[PDB]
Amino acid sequence: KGAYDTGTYANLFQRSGYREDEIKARLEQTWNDLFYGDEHTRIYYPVGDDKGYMLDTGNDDVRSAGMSYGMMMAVQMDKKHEFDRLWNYAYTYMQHTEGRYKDYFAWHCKPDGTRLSPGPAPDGEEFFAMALFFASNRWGDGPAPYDYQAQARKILHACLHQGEQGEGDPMWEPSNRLIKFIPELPFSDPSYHLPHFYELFAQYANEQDRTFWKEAAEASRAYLRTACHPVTGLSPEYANYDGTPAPVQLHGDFRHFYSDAYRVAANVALDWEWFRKDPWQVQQSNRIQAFFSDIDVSDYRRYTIEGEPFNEPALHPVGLLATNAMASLAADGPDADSFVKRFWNTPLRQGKRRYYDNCLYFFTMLALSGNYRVYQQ
Repeated sequence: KGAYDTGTYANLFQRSGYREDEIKARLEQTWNDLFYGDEHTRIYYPVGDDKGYMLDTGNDDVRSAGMSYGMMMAVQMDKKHEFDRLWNYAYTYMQHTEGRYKDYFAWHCKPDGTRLSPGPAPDGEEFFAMALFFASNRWGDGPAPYDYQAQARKILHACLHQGEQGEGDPMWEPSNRLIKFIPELPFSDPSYHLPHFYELFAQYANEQDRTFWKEAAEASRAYLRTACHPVTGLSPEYANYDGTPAPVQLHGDFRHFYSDAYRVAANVALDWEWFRKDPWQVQQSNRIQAFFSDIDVSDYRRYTIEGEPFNEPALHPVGLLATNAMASLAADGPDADSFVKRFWNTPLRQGKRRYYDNCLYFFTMLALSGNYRVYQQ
């Protein structure tokens, strides 16, 4: 049975031999460096009395995915103040109050809150909704905008019914129950697929949508089986609804294993840890760890999903090690302990490109200490 049914979370740091005190301190020190660390390490920045943002340091903006990432880290760590500062910023500056994107969030803005593009990212919305459901269960609803449950339900309403409310489109294709790359375009991004979160949406969302979310969870597990390479285990950044890599886009070639697709291995690992529903998840985890066992973090590259390496180095190599180590939740092969130990001796990234590395790093630190949990009731 999964951790959702048993209430028991795998502490793989402790299984690998590390002491419970070493682990709780490492995790408290990983939070302290990210939220209150120095200029070269921190990614969280407080604003006024009641707002804060997660800075994408590489791109010098604030992204709906980062905000929603920060809000999940905060509710997992029982840090309501940082959560509420992040949620106020997202609510205040990013959420649309009218138009084709009503109740969606602008995917990026300037740190002062100036929208740079109204284009939303389903990535962000599904994470805002899961963190807000968790905040409600851990802390309980206050006045708007901190009526966490109603905020979560209103986002997931828009995600399924935007088309009916006017000239907009939903973030799930109703025919196949699959999340889209953006509302307007007929393909997907495998790293956006979170069957584990849809399971909990099927419990906590508006009653009329709960049957849909259950089918979406079932549908996303099937999808990831068609999207992930059967030999190497690598997925493309953008894929078609049939799981083949999506055509080259005007903004770039997303058919290869890069930044976006790293989150897949971690997404698969946590669904297995929570729900134990698809045994394929174990072999998928075994495959990606098997693929990367012989490769140094500093030698990580772009790869075709066929394992063909490019000359180009990975932009976020600590992010990729983090997601490979997270796959140890599902993997039971000969490389699982190596990745847990490797991860433990990897510090936080510093510098200009540290944002994505350090987010993925932290979710792995949570999950490998047994601290990425479902908060119920």
